[PDB]
Amino acid sequence: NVPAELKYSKEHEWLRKEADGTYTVGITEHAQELLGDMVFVDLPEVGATVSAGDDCAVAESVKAASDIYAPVSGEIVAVNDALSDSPELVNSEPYAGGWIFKIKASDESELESLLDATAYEALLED
Amino acid sequence: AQQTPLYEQHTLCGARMVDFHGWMMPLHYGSQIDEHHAVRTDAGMFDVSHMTIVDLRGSRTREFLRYLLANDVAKLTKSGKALYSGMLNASGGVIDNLIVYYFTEDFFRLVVNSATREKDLSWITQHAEPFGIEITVRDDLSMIAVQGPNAQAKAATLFNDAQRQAVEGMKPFFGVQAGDLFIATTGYTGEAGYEIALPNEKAADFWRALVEAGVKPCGLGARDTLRLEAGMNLYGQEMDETISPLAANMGWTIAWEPADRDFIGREALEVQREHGTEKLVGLVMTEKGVLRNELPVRFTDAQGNQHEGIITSGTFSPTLGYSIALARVPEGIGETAIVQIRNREMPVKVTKPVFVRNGKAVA
Repeated sequence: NVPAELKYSKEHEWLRKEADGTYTVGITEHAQELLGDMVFVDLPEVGATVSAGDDCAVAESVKAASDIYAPVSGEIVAVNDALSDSPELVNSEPYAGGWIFKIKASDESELESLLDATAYEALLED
Repeated sequence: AQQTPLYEQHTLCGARMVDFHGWMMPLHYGSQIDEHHAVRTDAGMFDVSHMTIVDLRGSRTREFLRYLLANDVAKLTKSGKALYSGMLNASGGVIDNLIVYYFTEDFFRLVVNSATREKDLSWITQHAEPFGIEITVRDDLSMIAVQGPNAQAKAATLFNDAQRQAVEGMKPFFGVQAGDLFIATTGYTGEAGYEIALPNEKAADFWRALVEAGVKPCGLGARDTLRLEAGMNLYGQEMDETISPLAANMGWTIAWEPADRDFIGREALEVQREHGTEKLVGLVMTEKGVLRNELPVRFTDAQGNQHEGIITSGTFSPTLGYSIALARVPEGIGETAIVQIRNREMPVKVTKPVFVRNGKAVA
């Protein structure tokens, strides 16, 4: 529910640092629970520059459209095209096949302010 | 908010509870999509204990109902037969859509929705009085709907021998009391199944037995997707007191013949039908996206002239794999329309107001 090794955001997203320095981003187990079954996702353009807090993707459930926010500032270097065909991966694999996009972070101070597994568990605890 | 006798059973089954018209009810139990698939392909069940069951008794029951309702209960000639009918005001607007069962000449039963309970009970007791009807509100009963191609066989695993005998080969739209179970071949999904009403104190254990019989718990999310695919109306959305049944695809439930049966609203409805009305149609959006309630529906006629209707209910259809909607529209619409979804004009196909029959897409 909260993989030990990921970093987390307050908008209920995780970030996994990759070998090449980029970050894979998705929504957490908590977030997908609250969304319910996903039926479409609208992904950003590869190459888009975002600021932390920009609404840059949309998860659509049977009930509602729900905005997904950039957790850090940077450039979108990849998006998860499997989601066009299998959007339910966001629900069944929110830390695995349900990843949403990958980002080249442009600001180290944002990265240093993201929650570790423990500090995320405590944001739920609340 | 109030809760049914099943509230604890729903929590043990993993319900996500929401407030629904002052009732805590399961929105789903994990996956509304999977829940919809269970009803389409096997068996799913829904707590419908927030519906109100009204028993009516007395020698003028039939006569009363022939005046109260816009369908004609004189069509119920076999014991336990049910029909769907609107119940209209004097202006011909819809007060509710309800089901009614005939048991004997002097005993009928109505089932009414949760959201319209108090308005319907006042309208019924106001109008029944001069007919001398004994009216019983059965809040002592809960009710479970079990729906899908394996629903009747799974539920019938819980029946005793007399109960199985009572429902053997029962056709759609019948209900029969068999011990403490009232078993009816009705539903809100497009599928076969039962709605089973039983005493409140028996309902938790019956739900438990149905789970164990392989019937999946299904919540409000799937109840909406299933009913909407099946082209079934939701009061407040497809109709309300301002809307004629003729403009909510309820024309088929108006029993115009015999002409000499007056019923509340019939005069106004005859006048409406002569002036013509708007009509409820289906919309299918095959492009990516989801149709939502109250969106404008626009089309341009043969002459260059624009007309506008409105979505009454939209959703994503898991059986179709496309969004669908029911929409009330001017007469004159052709085969396609446009619906405005957040600043963009999405084309849609206009179809009959039903999308799935027998687990199969109807196009």
